[PDB]
Amino acid sequence: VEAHPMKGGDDSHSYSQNSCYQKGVIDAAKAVIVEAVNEKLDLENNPIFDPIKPFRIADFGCSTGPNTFHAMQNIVESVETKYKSLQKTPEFHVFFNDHVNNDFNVLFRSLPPNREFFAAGVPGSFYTRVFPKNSIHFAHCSYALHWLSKVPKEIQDKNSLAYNKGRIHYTGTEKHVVKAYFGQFQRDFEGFLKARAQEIVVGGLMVIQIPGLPSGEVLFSRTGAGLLHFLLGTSLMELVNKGIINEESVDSFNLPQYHPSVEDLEMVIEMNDCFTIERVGTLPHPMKNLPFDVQRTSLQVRAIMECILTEHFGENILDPLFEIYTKNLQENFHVFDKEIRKDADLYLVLKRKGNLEH
Amino acid sequence: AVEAHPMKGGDDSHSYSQNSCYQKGVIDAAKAVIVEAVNEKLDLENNPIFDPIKPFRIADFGCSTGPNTFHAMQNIVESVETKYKSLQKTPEFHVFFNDHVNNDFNVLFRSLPPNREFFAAGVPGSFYTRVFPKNSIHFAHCSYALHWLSKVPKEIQDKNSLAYNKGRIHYTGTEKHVVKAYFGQFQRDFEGFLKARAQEIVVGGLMVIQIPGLPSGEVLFSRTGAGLLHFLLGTSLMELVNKGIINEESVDSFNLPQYHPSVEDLEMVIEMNDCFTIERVGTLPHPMKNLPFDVQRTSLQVRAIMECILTEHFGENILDPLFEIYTKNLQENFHVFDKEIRKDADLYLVLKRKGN
Ligand SMILES: C[C@@H]1[C@H]2[C@H](O[C@@H]3O[C@H](CO)[C@@H](O)[C@H](O)[C@H]3O)OC=C(C(=O)O)[C@H]2C[C@@H]1O
Ligand SMILES: Nc1ncnc2c1ncn2[C@@H]1O[C@H](CSCC[C@H](N)C(=O)O)[C@@H](O)[C@H]1O
Ligand SMILES: Nc1ncnc2c1ncn2[C@@H]1O[C@H](CSCC[C@H](N)C(=O)O)[C@@H](O)[C@H]1O
Repeated sequence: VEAHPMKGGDDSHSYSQNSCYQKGVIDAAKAVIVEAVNEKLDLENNPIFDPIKPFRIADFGCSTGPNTFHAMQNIVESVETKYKSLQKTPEFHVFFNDHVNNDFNVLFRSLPPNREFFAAGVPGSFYTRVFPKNSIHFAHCSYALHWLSKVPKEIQDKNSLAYNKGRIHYTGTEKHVVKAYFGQFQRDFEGFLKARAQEIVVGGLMVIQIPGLPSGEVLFSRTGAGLLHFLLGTSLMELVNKGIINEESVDSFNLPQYHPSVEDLEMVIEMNDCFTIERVGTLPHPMKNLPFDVQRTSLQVRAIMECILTEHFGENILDPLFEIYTKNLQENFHVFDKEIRKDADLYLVLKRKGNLEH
Repeated sequence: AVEAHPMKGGDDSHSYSQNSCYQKGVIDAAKAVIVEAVNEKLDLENNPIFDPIKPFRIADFGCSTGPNTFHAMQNIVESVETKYKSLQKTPEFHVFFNDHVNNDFNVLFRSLPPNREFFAAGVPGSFYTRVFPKNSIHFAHCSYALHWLSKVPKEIQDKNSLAYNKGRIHYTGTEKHVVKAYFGQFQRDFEGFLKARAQEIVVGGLMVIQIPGLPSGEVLFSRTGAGLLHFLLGTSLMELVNKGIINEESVDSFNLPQYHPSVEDLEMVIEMNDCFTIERVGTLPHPMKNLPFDVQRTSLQVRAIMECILTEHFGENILDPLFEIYTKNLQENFHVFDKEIRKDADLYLVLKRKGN
């Protein structure tokens, strides 16, 4: 399965309380949800959405909260509002999906007590089927689909054209490595869409928010995620040159992520042919005109990468890794604060096609 | 509201998952009941309510952490699947695992069988409340959970009442005021459970219940294994009082929120609720009936069940001294458990949700 969930407690080092960026994405996304419900959720006279049956909502890659709760409440409230305009009130059933090793204990223990929906947790890779056919009316996936199901094996192979020596991700400049990652993304995202097309009802909506490439931009390294990753690699190599880890440990380490362009996403979706694209765009993120926060960014990265870094390098690498990291962020403060593209959060609104619609 | 006392989490040698073999035997014995219930009472053929275009939805109420809940759910899926095949249908299955919010769903999820043929979801919440949309469950299951009350009866906590449960932590059956208080709480809780389930289960849907109870013809709960295990847990606590390790008031004020009903107790609540018919009822033949009493495993079984509620009231420093004494007392009562106790205390029900 090759699963890497986020740091799962409720304390200072947990995802719950180092996921403020991904929350701003949700906050700006509320408008996206509301507009998609009002313009594209066809409730009226439509037995697919018969309010005598429950309205079922699923979050794919929900993590441990609070972001997933804000997102789900946004959807429940927008949908409940439209039904109200039709003098109906269905029950809501909300499903929280993540990897089997996600901390569902923490999630369940922090469910809003005030909630007006029934809740369930659904353990399993969203690159597989996790629901019966035709059961989901509204699907949501925010900041999860850039995670691949695995590192492309050819970049781990010393003898491959695509061997990713001396780096932990891609920048856009090495043709063979980028091709390997993009190839893996095509397969994973197609598997996601295939599973969702079976699970989502005809006319059902799916909203996706994903770290991507800003339009026109060809170099992932000129995004914020891209430079952060590049510096993580250079920070690891400094631990190498000090002798604290060997060079093989870094050569063999790679991030299982791809950050697609809008054109990349559109290609896979159109080929899959089960969803219509109702809208694509970018999310203006709320913290955009604040100054770059060197310290807090270094913490957000650690809370994301801790497990995968530990599992490969061991616990004892973290504290000295990220003190080097923070240092490299500071030397690059200008770039992060005034040069890098702020607009790399992409969103898509999809609608599941009818069975007689090609 | 909710006073939740889940079983010991994790998957190590002290966990519920490694110390719940007796509860597994109950499910193993009930497999025959499920098969017969499906074959004779689940009206699949040409019934729009069980339209295999939709999934067949199964819920386990009080599932804990595995593996017992997986065995029960596999048994239900296999029997229902078999019957559908005889009608040349092949529905998908959606299996819901319900327990308290503080249950260890992490352990449960991480130990789900890889080769299952059902979609799975965990549902956190007290089963004395609604936890599913109305009219959505086709088959409900509940094994060794419904003897857990929503709370201790207030009467037995009241120093002014003859029901005040001084120097004891449960009932043996000789104290009529205490027994009446627990039975009262049980009618209220079990009624609330049936009410919520009637809203959730489809017309003709089944509910299968296994519960520790009062054996046929028996009046004294202390004549069951559970009853004697509780009696001796009380006396072990009073030994800690005597040794100055806990004060007497802490035992006086502590009580187990449990009631172990007779069949007649169960029938009375079900008849008054009036939403289910009793299709089958009886006592299970437990597969461990003829094995020798195991002192160490039984002590560990009880700790796995009780550690949370004991810790909340007495503090964790009490646990090891308490179960050192408990183990000694189980050993002193070896022959009673081995040969004298009634072992026919596993009751079952097959209920079917009524029309109108
Ligand atoms: C000590 C009892 C335990 C019970 O013990 C069993 O109770 C049955 C019924 O009396 C006996 O036959 C058997 O010997 C004994 O192991 O096993 C399962 C319980 C639970 O799941 O909460 C608890 C309930 C009660 O706390
Ligand atoms: N294949 C997969 N199946 C299920 N969850 C996955 C997954 N790949 C990544 N994830 C999950 O996606 C989450 C990304 S963190 C994002 C969490 C949340 N949606 C938010 O907006 O803040 C993690 O919890 C991770 O475990
Ligand atoms: N009100 C309630 N709501 C949900 N679960 C409850 C409950 N009261 C007790 N339980 C759960 O019921 C379980 C009883 S132990 C039985 C576990 C499992 N059915 C088996 O056969 O082994 C515990 O996990 C306990 O937490």
